Amino acid sequence: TSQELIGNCIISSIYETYFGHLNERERGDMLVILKRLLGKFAVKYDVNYRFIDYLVTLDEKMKWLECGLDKNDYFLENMSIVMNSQDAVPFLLDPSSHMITVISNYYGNKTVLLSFLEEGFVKRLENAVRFGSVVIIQDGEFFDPIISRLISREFNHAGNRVTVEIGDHEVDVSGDFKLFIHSCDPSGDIPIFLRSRVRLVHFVTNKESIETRIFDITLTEENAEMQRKREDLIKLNTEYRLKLKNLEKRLLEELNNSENDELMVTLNNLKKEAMNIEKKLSESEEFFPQFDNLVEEYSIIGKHSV
Amino acid sequence: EVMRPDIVIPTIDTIKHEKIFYDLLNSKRGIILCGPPGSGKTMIMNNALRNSSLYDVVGINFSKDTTTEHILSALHRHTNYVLTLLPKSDIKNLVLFCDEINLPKLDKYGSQNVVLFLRQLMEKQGFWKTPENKWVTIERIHIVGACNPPTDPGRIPMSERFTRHAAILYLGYPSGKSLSQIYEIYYKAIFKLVPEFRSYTEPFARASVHLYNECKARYSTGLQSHYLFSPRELTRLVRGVYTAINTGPRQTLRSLIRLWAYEAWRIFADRLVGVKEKNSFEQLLYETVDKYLPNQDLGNISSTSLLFSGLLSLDFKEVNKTDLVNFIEERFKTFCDEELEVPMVIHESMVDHILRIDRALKQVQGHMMLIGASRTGKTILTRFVAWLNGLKIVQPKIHRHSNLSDFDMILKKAISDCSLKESRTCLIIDESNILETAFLERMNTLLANADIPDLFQGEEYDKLLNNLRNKTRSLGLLLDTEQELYDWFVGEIAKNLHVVFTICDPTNNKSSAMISSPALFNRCIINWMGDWDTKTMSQVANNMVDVVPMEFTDFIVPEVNKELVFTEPIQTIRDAVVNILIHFDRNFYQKMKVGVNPRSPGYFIDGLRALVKLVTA
Amino acid sequence: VLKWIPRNLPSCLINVESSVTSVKLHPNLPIVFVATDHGKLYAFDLFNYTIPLASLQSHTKAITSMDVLFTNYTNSSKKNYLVIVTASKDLQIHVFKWVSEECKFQQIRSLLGHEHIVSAVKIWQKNNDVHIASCSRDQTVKIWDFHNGWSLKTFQPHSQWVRSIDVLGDYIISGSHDTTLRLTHWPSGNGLSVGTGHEFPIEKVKFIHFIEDSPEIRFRTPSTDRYKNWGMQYCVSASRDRTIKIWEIPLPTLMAHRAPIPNPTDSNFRCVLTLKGHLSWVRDISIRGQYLFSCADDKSVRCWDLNTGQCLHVWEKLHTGFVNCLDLDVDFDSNVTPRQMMVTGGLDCKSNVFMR
Amino acid sequence: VLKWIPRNLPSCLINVESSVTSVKLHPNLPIVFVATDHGKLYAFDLFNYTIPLASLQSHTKAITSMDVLFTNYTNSSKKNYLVIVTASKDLQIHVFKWVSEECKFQQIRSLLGHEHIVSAVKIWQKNNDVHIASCSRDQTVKIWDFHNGWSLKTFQPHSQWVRSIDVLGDYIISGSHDTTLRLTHWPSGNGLSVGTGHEFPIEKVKFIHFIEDSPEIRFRTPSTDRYKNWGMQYCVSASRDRTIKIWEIPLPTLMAHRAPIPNPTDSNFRCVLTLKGHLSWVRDISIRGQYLFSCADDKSVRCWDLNTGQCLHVWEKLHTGFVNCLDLDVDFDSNVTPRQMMVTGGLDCKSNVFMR
Ligand SMILES: Nc1ncnc2c1ncn2[C@@H]1O[C@H](COP(=O)(O)OP(=O)(O)O)[C@@H](O)[C@H]1O
Ligand SMILES: Nc1ncnc2c1ncn2[C@@H]1O[C@H](COP(=O)(O)OP(=O)(O)O)[C@@H](O)[C@H]1O
Ligand SMILES: [Mg+2]
Repeated sequence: TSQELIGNCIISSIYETYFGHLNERERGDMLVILKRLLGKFAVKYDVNYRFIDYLVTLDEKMKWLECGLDKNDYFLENMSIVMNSQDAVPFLLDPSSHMITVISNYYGNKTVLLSFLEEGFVKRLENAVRFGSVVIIQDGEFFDPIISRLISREFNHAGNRVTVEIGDHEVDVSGDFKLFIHSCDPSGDIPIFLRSRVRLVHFVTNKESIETRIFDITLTEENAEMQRKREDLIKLNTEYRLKLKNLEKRLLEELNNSENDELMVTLNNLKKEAMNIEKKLSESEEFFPQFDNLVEEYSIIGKHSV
Repeated sequence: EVMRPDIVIPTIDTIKHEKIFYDLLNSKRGIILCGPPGSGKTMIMNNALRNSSLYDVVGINFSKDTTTEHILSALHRHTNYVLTLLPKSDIKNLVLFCDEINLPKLDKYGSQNVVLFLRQLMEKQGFWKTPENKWVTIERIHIVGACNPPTDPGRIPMSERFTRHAAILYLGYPSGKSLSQIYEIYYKAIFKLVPEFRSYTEPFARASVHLYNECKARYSTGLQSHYLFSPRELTRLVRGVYTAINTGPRQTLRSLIRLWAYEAWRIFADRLVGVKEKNSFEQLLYETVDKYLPNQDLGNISSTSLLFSGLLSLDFKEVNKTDLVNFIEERFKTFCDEELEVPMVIHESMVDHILRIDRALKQVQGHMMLIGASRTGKTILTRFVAWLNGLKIVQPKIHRHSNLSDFDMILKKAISDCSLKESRTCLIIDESNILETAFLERMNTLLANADIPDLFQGEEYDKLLNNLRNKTRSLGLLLDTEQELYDWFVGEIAKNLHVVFTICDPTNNKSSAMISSPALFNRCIINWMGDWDTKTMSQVANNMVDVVPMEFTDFIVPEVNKELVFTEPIQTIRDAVVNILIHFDRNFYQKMKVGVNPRSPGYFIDGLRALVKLVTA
Repeated sequence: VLKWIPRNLPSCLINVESSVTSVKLHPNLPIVFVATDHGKLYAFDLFNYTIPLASLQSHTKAITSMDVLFTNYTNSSKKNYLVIVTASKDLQIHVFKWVSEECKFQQIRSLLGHEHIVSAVKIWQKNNDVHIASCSRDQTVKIWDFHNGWSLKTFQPHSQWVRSIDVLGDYIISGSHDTTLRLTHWPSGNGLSVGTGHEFPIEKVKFIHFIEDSPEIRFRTPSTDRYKNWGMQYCVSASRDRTIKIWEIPLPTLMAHRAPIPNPTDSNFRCVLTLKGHLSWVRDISIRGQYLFSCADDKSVRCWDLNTGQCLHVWEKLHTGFVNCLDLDVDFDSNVTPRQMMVTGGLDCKSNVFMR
Repeated sequence: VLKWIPRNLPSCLINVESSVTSVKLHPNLPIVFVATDHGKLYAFDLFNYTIPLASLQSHTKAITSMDVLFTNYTNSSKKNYLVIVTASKDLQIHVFKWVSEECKFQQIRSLLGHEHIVSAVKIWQKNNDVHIASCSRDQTVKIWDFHNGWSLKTFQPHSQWVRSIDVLGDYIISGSHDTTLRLTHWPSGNGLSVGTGHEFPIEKVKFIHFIEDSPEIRFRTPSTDRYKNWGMQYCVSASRDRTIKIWEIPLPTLMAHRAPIPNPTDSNFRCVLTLKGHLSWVRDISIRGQYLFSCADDKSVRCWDLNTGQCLHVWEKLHTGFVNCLDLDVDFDSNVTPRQMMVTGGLDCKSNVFMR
């Protein structure tokens, strides 16, 4: 697993930036191109790599699902791209504008809504950035160049406090502040200055996404038991891994020094957990090709639908 | 003397045209000049009028927004009303200068007004006054004009009803002999400074003329809309060579050739776009040096290898690469400590561009425009070079809810700070800061002329004159006439105001209109930031991935084709990562159908930062 | 004996892990104090320069300036010792005491009150009272009482942020980032006069004191009885325009037992002599006897003559990188012995000492 | 100048979280580097040893030995920086760069290709090239480029696992579990002569250079003109016999501009002096001045003479367990100043530092 760390890490990083504004088809095409490039220069990478399985852990995945995001894989990838950009402010492009509720659920009452069409915009924005509350901006196609410093992050380190110049007077910021931009028009004109400096993410629904959602629907309706079994076994495997790590930490802390019944019970629990892990792996090895059979079974319906 | 803009070189063509111009102007006949933008119609016009004892000169410059009030104000300064209009001089007649007659716009119903005013003046021999409705007689005031052909994007053709009453002349580009003689005179004048190389005047002039001819013949308007070479570029080349030799060290022949090559690089090929075009330019330089200056022991004439700096010493001389890089590094560290901080990485292309922008900024009335993709480091480079030279940055904070009032008040405050308070300012102009064409024509007025007369009228004009008189009495200069105060003010403004233009997407309609403006294209040096070549990307990636542990696995060197390796030949896994990222970026920008649009490299930098952070974790 | 000139090569080389900012000399024993950019403060022996005597990390950022004074107390109750203050970019200045017996730094106290980074600090004694003055980026040229530890008089002489100061008696002149100089009266705070003529930010400006016995000096000898009763005649400047200018400080409307008053017709500085030849910003200057010792960012330290006004000697390529600060010994004070040494500090993490 | 014995009381008592395996010294700054058994590499400065400056996980198994060299590039294109290389049982040879400005480690690259425990690593610099030499327990001595990272030349010089490496000039002596130590050139990789006379594995061997003007040194003066032209005469070897043998390399058949050939009659080293009177295993031997320094496993370190060869000062109760390492400053290279401070290691999770 360490022979392929450099290959698997570069694919995640290159996925966060370049592939924000693409649908499923050219995303897969560029992933094929990237894999060919990595194989050309002899840099090893995981053949069974999945972006969700590499970055989106179970806890944050459940947190995003309970907030209100759709169960589509593409929306999960875009959500992960949006909330893993510490340096570049993300751009939200969704006609449905549903994700405002998702961000409000994620940040609780700290979510404060601002719009570029307002009139008391600059005062409340500078008050919020002085407080450090999270700010979400609507109607991004009418960009106001008064926040160009916030977009470019061109602060200066005046003393021990982070210092920025917005508008006509000096304002101070704090580390807790985060900014988001939400837009509604897919064809709305965007300035190049903002476009090349923000993480442009497209929350839309294309024909390939139509095919994916139809495959999801027919999978969750025709055979719901197998999908529920897959979700249950994945969650059980994650829970078993966490329990194995906790039991290993306890066993090492109890038996690394210098035995008693507690150490023997810990060893028995570790043996049982290892046997359970082996049984779960053996069971999961006979369940993955069923999904290949299903996707070979339910693609003509996708072609008809498109 | 070559710095002064009144100096002309008499050849056969200019004296022939002066003779026939005197013949036409004596004939009580209207005169119209029409030639290419590099013909020097204004030069020959000024030389003919200002050196004749039978005629005078009046200053009128037509623009898109021009009414008869400007003409009335201009004629009021030189003429008088007795109702016959009579010039002040009773011997020398008055010649009405009207340059760029094609520049005023048509009305809402397909007609132009000021050209009909000129038609009435030179046809009905007078005009009707508006406020008192009185007829005016004119007896000895003629009208002259000089405008480009209307086939270019931005000149509106005037009707035949005006051109019927005026004679028309065509002033084509001078032949090789005339240019050779003129620049022979210029090079003898410039070599009078250093007499040790006076025998090389003819090969230098021949090389410059041949280089200009080849540059005009090779790169045309069809490839790029801003490839409008002209003899004005040769004049600017000579001026640059003079301001380089004057502030230079003891001069040798090899250093002379290097100085000429660097000046040619920074005056002729800084507007090129394609890589193969730059290769053709360097081939042209090699061929010209081989043909006309057979000198041995001459080094590389690449753009990076021609580094002339005034920063490292008291005089303009060539400096080594490593010392210049270290000096720029430490100066940029001090600048980002004192001012806004940006994680900037040092590369040779930015060194070349910072030296060329420093050369451009030190010139008198030096203005330039930057053409490059977004996040290519243009505004930060301009701020850095302005802080290096003691300039003051006046960045126009223009938002969407803005109008002409904010623009004119910003310009007025900048002009007052430049003139009254005696502080040099470096003004930046962004593409997004010019919303409507009114700002564009305001910039046209500010750059083509030396000031904006629209800003100072009425009480503003009176308080401007009062402040100018106060400053003149403060400095103890014997100036009393309003004309002396005004032209001293515009001289101070032209001496203490350098403006730069930042353009992101030149393919866009607004950028195309701005670069197609004739008043801004000729007076500003066209600098093409362009896209990053593979070497610059490789250097940036190598300097950004060195801070992270990368080699931790057994790596087998992969044998790939020569053209597939952009970094220095592969030996480590870091070079493999850099080459993979560059190949991905090129393929991705190829498959997004960007066309000939510039490619923003911010994706590369963001990917590198995310890569190093994630691999560290 | 006052016309000593360092030889063409350094006597010894001192290695410091980071960029050297400020260097000062112990006025009684050959000990060199060196500040860093990582925040460390060092101390070295001149006869044994292999390893430092002691080091101490008191600030989280770089030290900008430092000076050394050996106190003199008339009463026998107090003990004479040494005071070191290191103005640093971490918003604070600290006071240290040299321990002769243990050869170990002992921090006395720390002052506060600046709203931005401090760039220069100077110390002096008038009559059995030690005062510390500092200038910072908030334009507040502050003063302090060493025994009390409290602020006394804070004033702002300039719009842009002041950079360097110098103090003598009750008069303080200060360079600033607005390329202008200005005297300010230390007890009152009124701006007596202003100076203009440079075209770049001011780096370092210090006084030109009087001297008792000399063959002839054209820049330190007082002219008339008014100057003799005043005490200050000329001042010297060093800015980023690669020039060193010697100025004449104008007379105020002085009154006996009263504060100085500015002269409406004579409140402007007068440029006397200009110098040029440095290839970059003149970082720091020093005056001893009749010779002007100055540095630059051209990896060199130049020696200038006050009378004839040209560079008598040049020390080119003294450091791989920039040169930061120099130091000599105070010659106008009888308490301090003007020894024959001069020490430099470069940006290339090396410190050179010139002796004999 | 080169005869400064440390004092009885050690200057610093550095606390380490685990047992110390190897210690090297910075050649320009008073900063000591400590390698632990867990693989931690510590950045300790002497004047305040309570807190580590930096500590990164180099390897995961036990680090065996390390060397520190200060790079010296004759071209201004490359800025000189420190290089720290570590070897362990993890089949890895990690290389670190120490930046003094940020006082933290920075891994450059790791060298791979060995198949067993790497024992010793030494650095040496050419005019513009840097090379890394290493040896595993698989009887393989390798050559690693600093920047390329490839393996240039490998060979098998012994029939048992090797534990000692020295590279000075273009030769190498490797002491295995067998007594056999051999000299092999780099361009050819051919053994010349074999050493015998110890009844246990040889742990550490280093050469002895030609010292400068010295009054009465005995084992460093050039004996014959041909030996002086060759440039290296003597050697010092360890053993588990509680003794140290100083050897003598016979001259090989040296021919101009070609790889030389060994001598059949002179294919064996000569024993000059035996260092008897020791009480345990001798781990590390390093040489400086008139005094040869060695470390004892029996809770002590002994430094004996070179001219007369007996005790002058014996250090006891420094560490309660087995002393592992020590580092005399190299007085043999003009690029480094031989300052007066010592450092010793041990197995008691501590390291003692001597200063002056
Ligand atoms: N006969 C000539 N003598 C000297 N310089 C000339 C001559 N003809 C052209 N030039 C140069 O060509 C340039 C033409 O500039 P300009 O008069 O502004 O062109 P235009 O009149 O077409 O706008 C001038 O800078 C001038 O130096
Ligand atoms: N090597 C580089 N060269 C140029 N720009 C860079 C480089 N690395 C990063 N940048 C980015 O470029 C930005 C500055 O570019 P700028 O001149 O403001 O672009 P624009 O001219 O489009 O406004 C910085 O915010 C920085 O993030
Ligand atoms: Mg023209």
